[PDB]
Amino acid sequence: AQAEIEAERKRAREELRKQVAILAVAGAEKIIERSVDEAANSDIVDKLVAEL
Amino acid sequence: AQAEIEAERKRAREELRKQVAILAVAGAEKIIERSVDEAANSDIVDKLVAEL
Amino acid sequence: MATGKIVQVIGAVVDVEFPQDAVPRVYDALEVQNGNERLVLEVQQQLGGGIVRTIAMGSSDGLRRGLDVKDLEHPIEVPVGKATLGRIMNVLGEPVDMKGEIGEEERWAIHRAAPSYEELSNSQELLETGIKVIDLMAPFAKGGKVGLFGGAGVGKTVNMMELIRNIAIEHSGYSVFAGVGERTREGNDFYHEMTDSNVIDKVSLVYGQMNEPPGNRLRVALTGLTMAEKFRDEGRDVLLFVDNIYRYTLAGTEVSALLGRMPSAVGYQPTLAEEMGVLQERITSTKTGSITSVQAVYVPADDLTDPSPATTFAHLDATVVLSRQIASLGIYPAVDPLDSTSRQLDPLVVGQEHYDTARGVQSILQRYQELKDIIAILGMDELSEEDKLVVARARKIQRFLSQPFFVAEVFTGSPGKYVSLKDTIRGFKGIMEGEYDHLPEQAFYMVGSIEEAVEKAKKL
Amino acid sequence: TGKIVQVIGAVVDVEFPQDAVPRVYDALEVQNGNERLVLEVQQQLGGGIVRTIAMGSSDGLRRGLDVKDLEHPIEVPVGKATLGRIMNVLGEPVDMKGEIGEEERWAIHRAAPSYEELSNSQELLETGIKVIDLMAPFAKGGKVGLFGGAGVGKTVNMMELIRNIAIEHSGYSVFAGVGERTREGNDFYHEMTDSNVIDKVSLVYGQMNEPPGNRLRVALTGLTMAEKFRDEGRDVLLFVDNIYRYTLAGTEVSALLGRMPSAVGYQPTLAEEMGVLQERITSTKTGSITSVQAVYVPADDLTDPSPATTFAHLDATVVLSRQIASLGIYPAVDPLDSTSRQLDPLVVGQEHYDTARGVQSILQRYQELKDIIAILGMDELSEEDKLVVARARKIQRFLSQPFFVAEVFTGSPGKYVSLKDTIRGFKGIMEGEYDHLPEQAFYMVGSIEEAVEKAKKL
Amino acid sequence: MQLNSTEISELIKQRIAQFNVVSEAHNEGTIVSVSDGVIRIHGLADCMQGEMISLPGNRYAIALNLERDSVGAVVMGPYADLAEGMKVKCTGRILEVPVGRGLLGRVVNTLGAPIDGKGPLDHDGFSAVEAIAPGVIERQSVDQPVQTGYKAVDSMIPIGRGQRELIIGDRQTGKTALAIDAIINQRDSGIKCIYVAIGQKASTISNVVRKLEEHGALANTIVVVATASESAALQYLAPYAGCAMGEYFRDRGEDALIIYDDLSKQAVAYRQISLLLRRPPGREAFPGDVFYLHSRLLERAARVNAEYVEAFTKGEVKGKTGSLTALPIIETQAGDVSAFVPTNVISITDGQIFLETNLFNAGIRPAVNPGISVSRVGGAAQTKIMKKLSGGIRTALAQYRELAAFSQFASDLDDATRKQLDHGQKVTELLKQKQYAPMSVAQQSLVLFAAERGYLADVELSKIGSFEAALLAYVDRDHAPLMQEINQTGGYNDEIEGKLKGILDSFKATQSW
Amino acid sequence: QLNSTEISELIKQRIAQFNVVSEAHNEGTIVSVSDGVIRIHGLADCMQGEMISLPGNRYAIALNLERDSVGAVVMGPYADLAEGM
Amino acid sequence: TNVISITDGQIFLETNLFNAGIRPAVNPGISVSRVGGAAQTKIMKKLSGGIRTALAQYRELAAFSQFASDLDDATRKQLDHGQKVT
Amino acid sequence: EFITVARPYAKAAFDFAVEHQSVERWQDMLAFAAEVTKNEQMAELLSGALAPETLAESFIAVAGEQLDENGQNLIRVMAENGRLNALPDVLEQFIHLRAVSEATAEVDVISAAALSEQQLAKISAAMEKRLSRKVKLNAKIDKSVMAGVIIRAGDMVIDGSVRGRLERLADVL
Ligand SMILES: Nc1ncnc2c1ncn2[C@@H]1O[C@H](COP(=O)(O)OP(=O)(O)OP(=O)(O)O)[C@@H](O)[C@H]1O
Ligand SMILES: Nc1ncnc2c1ncn2[C@@H]1O[C@H](COP(=O)(O)OP(=O)(O)O)[C@@H](O)[C@H]1O
Ligand SMILES: Nc1ncnc2c1ncn2[C@@H]1O[C@H](COP(=O)(O)OP(=O)(O)O)[C@@H](O)[C@H]1O
Ligand SMILES: [Mg+2]
Ligand SMILES: [Mg+2]
Ligand SMILES: [Mg+2]
Repeated sequence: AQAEIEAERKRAREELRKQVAILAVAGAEKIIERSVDEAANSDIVDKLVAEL
Repeated sequence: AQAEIEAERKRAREELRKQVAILAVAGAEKIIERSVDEAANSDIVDKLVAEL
Repeated sequence: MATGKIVQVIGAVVDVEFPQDAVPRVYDALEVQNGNERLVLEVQQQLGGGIVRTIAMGSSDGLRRGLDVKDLEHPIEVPVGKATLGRIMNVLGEPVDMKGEIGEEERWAIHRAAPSYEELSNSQELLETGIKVIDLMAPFAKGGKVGLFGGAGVGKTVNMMELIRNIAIEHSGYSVFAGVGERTREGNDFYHEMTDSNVIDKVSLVYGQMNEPPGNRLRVALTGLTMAEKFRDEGRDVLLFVDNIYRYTLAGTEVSALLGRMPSAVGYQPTLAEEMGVLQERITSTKTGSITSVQAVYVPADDLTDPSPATTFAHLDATVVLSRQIASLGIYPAVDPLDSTSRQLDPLVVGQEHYDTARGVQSILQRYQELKDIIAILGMDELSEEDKLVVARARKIQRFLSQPFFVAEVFTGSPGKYVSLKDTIRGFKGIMEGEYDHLPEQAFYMVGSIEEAVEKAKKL
Repeated sequence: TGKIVQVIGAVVDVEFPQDAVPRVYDALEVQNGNERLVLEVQQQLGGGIVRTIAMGSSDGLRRGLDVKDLEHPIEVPVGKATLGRIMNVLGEPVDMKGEIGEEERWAIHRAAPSYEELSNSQELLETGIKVIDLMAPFAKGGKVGLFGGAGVGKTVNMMELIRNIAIEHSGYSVFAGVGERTREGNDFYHEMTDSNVIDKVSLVYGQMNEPPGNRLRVALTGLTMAEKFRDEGRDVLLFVDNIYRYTLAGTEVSALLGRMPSAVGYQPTLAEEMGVLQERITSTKTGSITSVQAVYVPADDLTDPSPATTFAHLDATVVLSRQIASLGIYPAVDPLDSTSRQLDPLVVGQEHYDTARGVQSILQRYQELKDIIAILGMDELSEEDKLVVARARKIQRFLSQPFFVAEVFTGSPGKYVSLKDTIRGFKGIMEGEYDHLPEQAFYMVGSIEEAVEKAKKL
Repeated sequence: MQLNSTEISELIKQRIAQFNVVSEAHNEGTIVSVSDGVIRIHGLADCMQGEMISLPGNRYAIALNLERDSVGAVVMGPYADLAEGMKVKCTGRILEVPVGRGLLGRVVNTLGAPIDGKGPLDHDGFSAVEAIAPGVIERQSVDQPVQTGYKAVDSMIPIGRGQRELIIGDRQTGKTALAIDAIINQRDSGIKCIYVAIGQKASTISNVVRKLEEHGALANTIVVVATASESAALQYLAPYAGCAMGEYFRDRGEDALIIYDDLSKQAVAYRQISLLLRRPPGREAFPGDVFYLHSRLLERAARVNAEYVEAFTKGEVKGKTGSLTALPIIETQAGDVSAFVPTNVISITDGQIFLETNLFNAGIRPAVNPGISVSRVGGAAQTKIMKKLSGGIRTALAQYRELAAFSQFASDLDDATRKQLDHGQKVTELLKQKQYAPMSVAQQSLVLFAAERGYLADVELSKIGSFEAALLAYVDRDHAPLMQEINQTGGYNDEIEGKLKGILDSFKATQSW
Repeated sequence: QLNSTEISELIKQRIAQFNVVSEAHNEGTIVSVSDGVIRIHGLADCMQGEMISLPGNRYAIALNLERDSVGAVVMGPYADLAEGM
Repeated sequence: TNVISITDGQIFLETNLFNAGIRPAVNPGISVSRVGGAAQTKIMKKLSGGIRTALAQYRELAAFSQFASDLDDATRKQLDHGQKVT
Repeated sequence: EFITVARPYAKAAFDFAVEHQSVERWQDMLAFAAEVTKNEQMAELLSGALAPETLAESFIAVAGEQLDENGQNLIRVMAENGRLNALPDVLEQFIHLRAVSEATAEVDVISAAALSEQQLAKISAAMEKRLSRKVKLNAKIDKSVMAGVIIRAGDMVIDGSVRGRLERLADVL
C-alpha cells in the first residue's frame, strides 16, 4: 500500500499545478476586494510550473 | 496495518495541501504586485479610514 | 469614585498607586473590577510615595496595569451573629452554598486586639465530650485549647466531626468550624455529614479551600474567629474548630515569601511566632462568655520539632496524640493513652477519683509494655498469677478505650454511642479492680458504655 | 564593527549599532593581540549590547577593542574527512597534520529528532564483563552511563567497553573528550594509532586545561559529528569522556551571565542545559547511535542535583562505588544500584532474568545483616543466615574480573566471559553446588571453571 | 482515494472564502531583551497577566510579569531565533487547548498539536488551560472503586473515582510501572485514561506507548508529551493541558483518570522560570507559590454530582456523576520526604503509596510499603467483598510489623508468636506480583480469602506463588460462573463464603502446585 | 535600579529651594509602614536608640540612621499609622 | 575529591597506622599509581610484583583474623609474611 | 536603563513647571541639561566617584542657560542621588507628561505612498474620535506595506496594510 500511495501522490502533484493558479487569483481578488483579469500571465505560469 | 495505511494517507494529503497553500499565497502576492494601482490603492485607504 | 491605579502585577501581588492624600491604611481592603467580576485586595504594606503593596483575595489572572482601584475605607469585614448559622462562607463573608443572601444584621472587621490580661477569668469548668479516652486522659476546661497531634490518616478530622456532633446534640453549644486550607472533598463530606446528623443548624462554616491564593487561606482563621467573638460577646459559650494549624503556617510562609521578606529558621517567615500569637490570643474566656477551641495540627514526618508544631505547643493546654500504629490494629479513636497529656489533669481540678483512675490506667498499660517482650520470648505460661492478671486487665482496658462514633457510623455501619464521664470512670475503675475479670476480651471492643460490655458478653 | 565594553572572567560584553546586533549563538571574532579569538553570543541585553562567552584565553582583552561579526554560528567539519583526526572545539585540527579536507560544515546547535522518528530496539549487546551484562545488560542503540566518585574505575571500564565492542563492530566511532586529562587522551590516541584502528575513530578534545567556553561547547561538536554519521544511515558508537564537566563548565559561567543561583549553587537552567544535549544523542529510523557516558558524581553524593537529573536520561545505569573498590574488587560496580531498561523476561529470557534477581535478593539480604554482624559478630546468626552470608561473600568476588586494559596495574592477564558462561556460574553459586570452595577461589577469575581450578592451588 | 485533488483545492478555497479581511486594532510592543527563554517587552500597556503574546512566526509567550515599565514573558518554543527590536502583538486571548473525544489514542504536545504523525486531530472544540475547580457544593462523595489490578494496592490502599493518590518513591522503584498498569487495567472499564509526561526523554515515551499498544490500552487513552528538550514553559504548563482534557469528560458525566508523571519536574521547570524572571526565591531556591502551583492543579480532580452535570450540559445528560481521578508521581532523593516539593504534595493529596527501594531489592514487587501508605478515602471506595476481606490483611501485616524485630533472633521465640511471625511472611510473599499482569477483582478476592482463612498455613513459603497460579488457573475453568458473579457485582454473602470454602477445599486436595 | 525614598513631592520641595533646613529639624514625617517598622524622613537630630513620639501617644525606637531617613520600630499597635503623619 | 580527580594517583597516609609507629603510614588499598609499573626500573618492577594487593589483602585479613581465625596455617603464613613485610 | 528612576524627577519638575506656568522654559532647560551629559569628557567625570556636591558644582559651572534657582536645585538633588545620567530620560518623560496634560497627541501614518490631503483630513478627524486629543500627524512612506495604510498611535495600531492582509491570511492556510 505504501508504494501504491506513492503513485497516487505524484499523480496529485501533476494535477494540482492547474488548481494552484485559480487559488492564487482568487486569493488576490478577495484580498484587494476587486477582480483583476491580469495581463502578464507569464509570471503566473513561471511559478505555476517551476517549483511544482 | 490498515490503520497505519490510513494514517499515511491522511499525512500525505496534509503535507500536499501545505505545498499548494504556500505557492498559492506567494502567487497571490505576485498578482497584487502588478494589479496594485494608485486609484485602487487610494480606494483601500478610503475604505479603511471610513471603517476606522 | 475610584481613586487609584494598578502599576504592577507579579503573581498574586499587586501594587496600586494613590494620590498622597488618599493612601489606604494597612489592612484596608481595596476593590477592582477584573473584567466582569469583582476582586478585593488587602493592603499589606505602605511603601514609597503613595504606592501600596497588596495581596489579591482571588485569582490574579486577567489584571491589566492601569485599572481603576476603588478603596473601601474599612478592613475586610464579615457578617456575624445568628444569621450565619448553617451557612457556608468564604473568607470574605460571601455565601458559597447557593442558598442566597446571609441576612446579616451586622458586620465586624476581622482585625482586632486580643483581650487585656485584665479581662480574662480563670474558670476550670471541664468540658464533657462523650469520648472515653479524651474525657479520661486529656480533660480540658472552657476557654482552653486542645491540639490533636498525628500524622496523616489517623483521624483528626473525624474526631473533630464527632466532637462537633456531641457538643451540638447533647449540649446545644454553638460551634464555628474554620477550615484553613480545606480539601474540598472533605469539606463536602463534612457538610453532608452535619446536614444528615441534623446538627448543621447549630454550626457556622467558613472554608478557605486549597485551590485559593495564599491570602485567602491565611485570613480565613480570623473570619471564623470573628464569628466566634460575636457569639462570645452575646454571652454564649461557643466552641471553635480549626481544621489545621499546619496549613495556617504554610499560608503564612507563602505570603511572606511573596512579599519578598527575608526568610528565617527552616524557610518559615520571620514573623511566625507573632502570627501564631496574634491568632491564638483571641481565643480566651473573657468574663462575658467563653471560646473553647480544638485544633488539628499535622506533624510532618513525625519530627515534632520543626518550627510550626514546635511553636504551637506553647499555646495549647491539652495535647492528644494519635498514632497510625494503634489505628492499624483497628482500635479507633486511635488515641495513644500514654503520650496524650493535659495541664488540667491534677487532683485539685479533676478530683481524686478521676485522677487516680487515670493514673491507674497509665500504670497498667505501662506495665503491659514491659510484659509484651517477656511474652514474646518465653510465652505466656512463665508469668506469675498477678502478671497474667495484669496482662488480662491491660488488654481489657486497651480494648475498652475504643468506641463507635455517630459519624464513623458511615464507615462501619455500627451505631454510635455517647459515654458520660461518670460512666467512663466507673467502667475503668471496675475493670482495674477486677469486677469484670469474668468477661472475655472481645466483650469490650467498640462497646460504648460499661453496661454494654456485660450485655455483649452474653451473645459472644 | 562592535566594541568591547566589559570583560568579566570568561564572559565579554560587546556593543553593536542598534540595527546590526547579532543573533543568539552567532559567533563573533576578536584579535587578541597577535591572535584570533572567537566569542559565542549567549544573550541579547537591551540597547545594542550582547553578552558572550570567549572560546579561548580571556586574558589580554582591553576594553574598546574591535570585534567582527561573523554572521553564522560555530560550524565544524563533518563526514569522512573528520575520520582518524583530532579536532578542537571550533573544528580546527589539533594534531600536526594538514587541513581537514571536509566537504561540508554543520552548525553545532540543532534540534532533537522528532518523536515521530525515533526507533526502539531490543537487540542485546554482549560485553565481556560479568557484572555489566548480568545485572545491567544493554542494547544496540541505547544509552549507558557509568556513575562513580573520583578514582573508582569509570574510565578504565570505558576503555574495556571500547576494546570489547568497538573493535568487533564494523561502523565508525566517535570519542568526545570533555574536560578530562590530556595525558589520557594522548595515551588513547597512540594506542589507536599503534593498533591501526585510528582510521575508524574520530576524536574531539576540550580537556581540563582549556577555559570554560571550550569545555562548555565541545560535547556539542562531538555530537554533531556523530549526528552526521547517523544521518548517513550508518550506525555509530559515541563515547563521552565525562559529561559532568559540561554542566560544571555551565555553572562556572552561570553567575557571570547574571543568573540567580539555584539548589546547591547550580545554574537555574541545569535540567534544560542537560536535556537539550542528551536528547539529540539517540537512535532513529534512519540510523542508530550506541553511546557510553561517564558521569562523575561529586563528593560521592549520588543525590547531588547533577547526577540526580542525569539518571533519568539513560537506559542502563552502572553505579560504581568506593566502598567496593577499596576491597580490591574491580570492576567496582554496585549490583544493588546498577539497573537496566533491558532486564525483562520478555527480552533476556526467563533464566537470565531469574538469575539476576536471585543475585540481587542475596546481596540485599546480606546488606540487611551487616549491622547485627557488625555489633554482635558473626556467631549470633541463625544457621541458615550463615549460609546466606557465605554465599553472598562468594557472589561478590565472582562479580570481579580481570581486564585486558588493567594488566598494567596487576600483571594478571585479562579475561573475556561470555554471557551463557556467566549466568551458569551464578546459578551454580546460588544453588549451592560450588558451596565447598574458599572465598578467595573466586577472586579475579574468568568462568566458574577457573575458580574450581584456582581452588586446587589454594 | 487521495487522487481527489478537488477536495484539496476546494478546501483551500474554503479557507480563502471565509477569510474576513476586516481590520482590528491591536496593542503592540517591542522586544528589548532575549535570554534563556525569557524576553522583556517594552510597551503593551494593555497586556493582561497570563495573556498569550504573539511573536513573529507562529509563536507565543505567556506574559507573567507586569512590572511597572516592562513585561516579562516566557517563550513557548525555541526562542533562539528572536531578536531585540522585533515587534509583538497582544492578543486578547488566554491559552486554549484542543479537547474532546477524538484525542483518545493520539499523542500530542502540550499545545495539542499531534506529535505521533497520524495526521490532524478531530477535536470537539477548545478549552481554557487555566480553570477553577468545582466548588464545595458541586462535589459528590467518592464511593466507587477504580481498580489497579494489584493485590497490594486494591486491598490495602483503595483508590476511588474522584480521589487523588500520590505515588512517591526514589528513582527506579516502579513508580511509572504502577501507574501504567493502573492505566492498562482500564482497557475495558469505561474510564478514559490520560498519561501526561513532564520532562522525560522521548525514547521512553515512545516505549511506554509501544507497551500501551501491545496490550489493548492505547485506543482508550490520551498521551501528552513535554520532552526534556522542550522549553520550560511547555514542561510547566503540560499538566494543566492534561487536566483540561480530563475535564472535558468529567463535565459531561463520564469518568477519567489522569497521571501526572513527575510533578517533581514541573516544579523544577517552574523554578527555572521564576529564577530567570528574578522572583524572590524561597527554600531550596523554589519560588514562594509552588504550593499554589500544585494546589490548583490537583484540586481539579473531582467527582461532580449529577446536578452540576445537568447544569453544565444544559440538560443533555441527566442522572450521571462525572469524575476525574489523579495519580501524581513524585521522586524523593534518598528516601527523604522532608524536602520542599514532597512535603507540599503530601499535604495536598488524599493518600500516598510509598514505594521503597529496599523492598524493591529484596524481591517484593510492587514495593508498596503498607505501614506508611495511607488512603483517606479508605474502605468507602472498595467493593464490599474486598472491604470485608482486606481488613484482616491489615491486621496480619500490622502484627507482623510489630513482631518483625525478632526475626533476627527468631530461633529463640515462642511458637505462640512464631505462628504470627510466619503468617506475616506468607501474606507478604502473597502480595508479590508480576508486571503487566493485572487481576480482576474476583481473583484478588479469592486469593486473599485463601490466606485469610488459614489455607496457606501449611503451604511452604517458596511455593506460595505457584500455589496462587494453580488456584487462579483451576478456578478459571472449573468454577467460571462464580467468578462472573463476583466480578460483575462484588457482593458478599454467606452463600458466597460457602462457595469459596468449597472451591478451596476441592483445590487443596484434588490438584497440585 | 532602586529609588531610595526620594519621590515626587519631596523632590518638588527641594526644587522650591534646595536647602530646606529652614524647617526646624526636631521633627519629621512618616514615608513608609510595614510589618511594624516605619521609615521616617527628616529628624536630622535623631540619635541612635532615641524614643520617637508618634501621634496617639505611642513610641518608636530609632535604630537605623541612614543617609536620608530614620528606620524605627513601633512600640505598640502599628496598623493605624499612615504615610504622611 | 576534586584533586583526586585531576592527578594520576594518590599516596594516602593514614593516621591510625601513623600512630602505631608504622612510618611512612602509606595505606595500601586506597593509594594507587595510575601510570603503574611503566615508571619503574625493570629490577624494581620484577621484585615488587603486585605486592601492594598482597598487603591490602593482609590488612583486611587482619580485620577478621584477630578474635578468631580459620584455615589456620596458610592464613598463618600469609599473616607472618605480611607482618614481617610491614 | 533609567526609565523607572526618571519618573519621579520628571513628575516633580512638571508639577513645578505647571504651578509656575513655565513649562515651555523648563523643556528647553532640560534639553540643554541633557546634552551637557553627552559630552565626551563630562560623561567621564560623571562616572568618576566624586563626592556629590563637587560633581554638582562642576556640572552647574558648565550651565549658564539654567535658571539660577530651580534648575540648579534639580541638578543638585539628582547629584545627591547620583542620577545625573538619567537626564536624557527625565526629558522624555517631561515631554510625554506635557503631551498628556495638554491633551495633545501624535500619531504616525505609514503608507505605500503620500496621501491626498483629504485622506489626511479624514484620518486626523476620526483619530480625534478614537482619541480625545488634538492629533498631530507625521506620515511616512514604505513599500513593504505595498498597499493600504498603517495608523500607529501611542502603542495602539490599526493594520490596514495589504501586507498585513496577505500574511494574516497565509497563517489561516
Ligand atoms: N511488579 C514488578 N515486578 C518486577 N519488576 C518490576 C515490577 N514493576 C516494575 N518493575 C521493574 O522495575 C524497573 C523500573 O521500573 P519503572 O521505570 O517503572 O520505575 P520508575 O520509578 O519509573 O523509574 P524512573 O523513576 O527512572 O522512571 C523496570 O525495569 C521494571 O521492569
Ligand atoms: N473512628 C473511626 N472509624 C472508622 N474509620 C475511621 C475512624 N477514624 C478514622 N477513620 C478512617 O480514617 C480515614 C481518614 O481519617 P481522617 O480523620 O481524615 O484522618 P486525618 O486525621 O489524617 O484527616 C477515613 O477514611 C476514615 O474512614
Ligand atoms: N580491572 C581492574 N583491575 C585493576 N585495577 C583496576 C581495574 N579497573 C580499575 N582499576 C583501578 O582503578 C583506578 C582508578 O582509575 P580510573 O579508572 O582512571 O579512575 P577514574 O574513573 O577517575 O579515571 C586505577 O588506577 C586502576 O588501577
Ligand atoms: Mg484531616
Ligand atoms: Mg577518572
Ligand atoms: Mg518513568
